[PDB]
Amino acid sequence: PDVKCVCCTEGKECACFGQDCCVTGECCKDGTCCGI
Ligand SMILES: [Cd+2]
Ligand SMILES: [Cd+2]
Ligand SMILES: [Cd+2]
Ligand SMILES: [Cd+2]
Repeated sequence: PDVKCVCCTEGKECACFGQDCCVTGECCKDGTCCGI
């Protein structure tokens, strides 16, 4: 309950879950998230 990656901050399916890119949200500040 304290992140920028709505992906995890929401409870959706993440592929980079439990990471730092989730905090910084760098995986949610370019175009989209997830995409193995
Ligand atoms: Cd995430
Ligand atoms: Cd994701
Ligand atoms: Cd991430
Ligand atoms: Cd993300």
